[PDB]
Amino acid sequence: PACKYDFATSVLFTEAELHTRMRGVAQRIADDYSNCNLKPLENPLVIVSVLKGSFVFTADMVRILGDFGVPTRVEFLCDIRGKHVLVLEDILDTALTLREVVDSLKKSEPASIKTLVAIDKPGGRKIPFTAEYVVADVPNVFVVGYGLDYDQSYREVRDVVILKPSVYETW
Amino acid sequence: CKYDFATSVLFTEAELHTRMRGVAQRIADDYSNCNLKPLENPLVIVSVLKGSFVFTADMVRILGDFGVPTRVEFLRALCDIRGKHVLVLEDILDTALTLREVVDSLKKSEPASIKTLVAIDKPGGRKIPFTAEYVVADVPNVFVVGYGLDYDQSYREVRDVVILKPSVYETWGKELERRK
Ligand SMILES: Nc1nc2c(ncn2[C@H]2C[C@@H](COCCP(=O)(O)O)N(C(=O)CCP(=O)(O)O)C2)c(=O)[nH]1
Ligand SMILES: Nc1nc2c(ncn2[C@H]2C[C@@H](COCCP(=O)(O)O)N(C(=O)CCP(=O)(O)O)C2)c(=O)[nH]1
Ligand SMILES: [Mg+2]
Ligand SMILES: [Mg+2]
Repeated sequence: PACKYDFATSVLFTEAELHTRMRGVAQRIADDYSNCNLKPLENPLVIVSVLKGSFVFTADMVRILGDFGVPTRVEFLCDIRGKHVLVLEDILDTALTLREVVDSLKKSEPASIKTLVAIDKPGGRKIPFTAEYVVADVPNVFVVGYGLDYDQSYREVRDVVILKPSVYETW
Repeated sequence: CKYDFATSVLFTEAELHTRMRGVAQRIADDYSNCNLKPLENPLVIVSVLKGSFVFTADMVRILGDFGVPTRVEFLRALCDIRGKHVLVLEDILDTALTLREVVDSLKKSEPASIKTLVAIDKPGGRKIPFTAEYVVADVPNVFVVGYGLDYDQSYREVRDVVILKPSVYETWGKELERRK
């Protein structure tokens, strides 16, 4: 047993560890955008949330950004010309999605574009791509939780965990 | 009040979560004979309205603590739900025009059962009769932001549900006019 979850071989990042890492990222974002005079209504940071599972990351991250004085408005994948855009994704793997999203948003002429991902899987790149902000790295191993799914289940798990091979083989 | 844009805090984050844990226990009890399990038979969460991502993110994790596994779908600005149990989530229920349509549409697919859970219910806003099975907070006719709820797309990130200062929206409203 040892692992808290009967469906996981091991826990990689707890909810608390993820929030701690996300607070470190939020401090950097607060400093990086301090010369942008972000304000609710007049000038929020535009959060563009990409991929269905990212709703969890996105919910926690905007709240933490608020704790740090970075006000936001959210879009899920418009009116962004001259606004700062921060694309959120719960997992960066091949980078094919984020490359397409970033390139498409540039056509709307935002004042700036950066990306922030909860889980970077550098081993999966099919094109070169570096996110400006990375909460945590994961090696080659199939993880679920914190919004990340296996066949639509286990997104609600509060930690990022390694899915036990027996689960997806059988399924 | 620590928010300069708010008249006062109405529901703290902790109060919302406490109330959501009470609701979660009822849901775990209500569905306990449905044999919910991941993959095989999760509860299907249908999340409606853009601001509902915050409520939905917290609620599925809390339902997980209570042994209710889920999968999620979004309807903002459907799938294999026939024979499945469906719980529709919405951060605010007001006129009920949206939820009435979503539920009736979903019923055309003949789920095993369908219920609604809402974070904020404003009973005084109804334009048609509607009662959610599960209600985190019943709110009177005051204008609130936070916990997913916006004013012109801002303030969703506020961790509490707070009463917006009238000056904020009459000043912003006026400004939005100088632009049109
Ligand atoms: N759950 C999980 N998926 C993994 C893992 N390693 C790779 N994948 C792939 C599966 C596929 C679909 O994933 C949507 C998950 P959601 O965002 O809805 O939570 N991915 C992308 O599409 C990334 C966007 P990319 O950079 O590749 O374009 C990631 C892992 O360990 N765990
Ligand atoms: N922010 C805020 N909105 C309030 C309040 N009282 C009423 N409303 C309305 C405004 C309008 C659009 O709000 C989407 C917010 P989001 O879901 O994206 O978070 N509503 C609906 O459309 C409900 C769906 P209905 O039941 O009417 O069909 C709720 C309040 O106090 N505060
Ligand atoms: Mg997905
Ligand atoms: Mg909305």
